[PDB]
Amino acid sequence: EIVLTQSPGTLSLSPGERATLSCRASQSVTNRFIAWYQHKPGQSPRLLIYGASSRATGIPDRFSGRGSGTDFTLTISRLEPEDFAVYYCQQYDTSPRWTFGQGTKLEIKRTVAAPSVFIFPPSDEQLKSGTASVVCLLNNFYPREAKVQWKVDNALQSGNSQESVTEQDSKDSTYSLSSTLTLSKADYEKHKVYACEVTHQGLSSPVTKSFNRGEC
Amino acid sequence: RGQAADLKSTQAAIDQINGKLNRLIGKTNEKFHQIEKEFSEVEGRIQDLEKY
Amino acid sequence: QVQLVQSAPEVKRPGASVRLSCKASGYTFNTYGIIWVRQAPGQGLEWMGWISAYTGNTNYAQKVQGRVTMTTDITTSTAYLELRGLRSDDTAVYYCARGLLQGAVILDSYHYALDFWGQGTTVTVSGASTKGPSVFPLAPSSKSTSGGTAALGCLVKDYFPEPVTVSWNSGALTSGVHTFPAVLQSSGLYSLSSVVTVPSSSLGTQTYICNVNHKPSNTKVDKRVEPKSC
Amino acid sequence: NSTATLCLGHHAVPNGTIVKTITNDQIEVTNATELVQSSSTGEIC
Ligand SMILES: *[C@@H]1O[C@H](CO)[C@@H](O)[C@H](O)[C@H]1NC(C)=O
Repeated sequence: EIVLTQSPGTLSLSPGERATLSCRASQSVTNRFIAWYQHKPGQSPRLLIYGASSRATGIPDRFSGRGSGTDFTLTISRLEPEDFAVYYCQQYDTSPRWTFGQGTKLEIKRTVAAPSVFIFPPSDEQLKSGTASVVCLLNNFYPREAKVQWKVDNALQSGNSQESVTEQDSKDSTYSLSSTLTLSKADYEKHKVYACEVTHQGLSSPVTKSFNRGEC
Repeated sequence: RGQAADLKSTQAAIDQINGKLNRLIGKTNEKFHQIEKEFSEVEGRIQDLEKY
Repeated sequence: QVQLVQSAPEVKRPGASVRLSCKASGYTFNTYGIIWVRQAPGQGLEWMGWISAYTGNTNYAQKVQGRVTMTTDITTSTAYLELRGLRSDDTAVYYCARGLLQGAVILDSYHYALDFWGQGTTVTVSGASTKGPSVFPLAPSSKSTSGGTAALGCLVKDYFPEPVTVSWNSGALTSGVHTFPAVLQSSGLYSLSSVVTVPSSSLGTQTYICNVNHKPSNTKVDKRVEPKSC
Repeated sequence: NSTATLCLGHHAVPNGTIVKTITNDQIEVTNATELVQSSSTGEIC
């Protein structure tokens, strides 16, 4: 089929700057098709640009669309807080068919911020259940790129943890991350030292938070 | 007496027309730098060729 | 105005069949088609099929050609999508946007694009039994955890299916509250963590309690969060 | 017993190429050949 490839996949840009989003077509398509859509987190997708350059009703004039053949671009000027979202690009086959795009994420606003790292040991009640969960929390950190490594008695552990990240916080445009280590109660008792190591762009030296089993 | 319309045939023919229209109107020919067809003076040889 | 109202969130067992409804108001229903596009978790939008109100014609995606049946009803402007043989990958949010103008020749590209979108319906397909959450506190650490910042939280674990609503101290605390997206564990039960930052001095002064509601299980659990002392 | 039936049909294939009539951009056909050469050996005879 007519696969569509979206260039840059993630773009970071301070408010009030022009932005260019690229959609590259595997085969040449008339400008009639290839419209541009907006998806805001937790909200139904919206239509921004229909056809190639025409502006949909109710869309701010700052949004502009352009392009031909293989290459199509979306240009946004005077970037405001309403604009930050994910953007998609699509076209049409003669027998109704609508190939979409991978998704360009406009995660934006800057000011590198150091993460605040805290570690939470498993509760005794959860230990009674038979499953143990150790939680390492990174709060108010930018950019979203962070690495957390789990160290049990100075032993690297792989495959026994999961991670979850919040979206951009409206107040400060910062992210927050949570890493959960899932273990059995016997494995939890077999070792005494538990630590999470955080490497971030803000932190010149990696920051490690640790606790000792049965010691508060 | 009564009147009703066959929807399917109408839309089939309209779809054919739509595909034709799509193949004509949508295309755009991109051309930036070209020859000049407006000539201020009489230059002889080169003018005749490019005008032709 | 032109408006599209979808069906309700649904939970289904693998191998079952689900029917989804999309209702149109304002614009003449027979003139435009209804086009269904879905978003899997952490995935881009994915086209499924197109149904016409003028004609009965249907076109389906290759991946779901056999399993998908789409229908239309003039009275009253209702489009139905039936998906059979549900699989774990079919867990997604399904949207129903307005489609091509099937009444007349088309020159504006506005009708050749999806314009008015419904809210979307979340369909979660998994064999897990519906289960209420278990709340385990995340205690404030010793050494004040920091000079002036104290972190405390609640772990919501082993719940199925989403959603859960978490509030702190019955809505009194709205500053610094972070509720992370749920993660699907290997067992098949979702897990979530909610934390908040409070002044270190206030730890003694104020009691912090997290409220968790799970409407599908009809289970509401409130757990006190306190620093452990030895 | 009495009364039989005779049907009249055309052939088809599992794999067929795509061509463009004036009306339809995409119509499938059984077998077709391209009219534009696009590959060269890289040698002069
Ligand atoms: C169909 O024919 C083309 C032309 O030879 C060939 O490249 C292709 O592999 C065949 N099979 C399919 C599934 O397209």
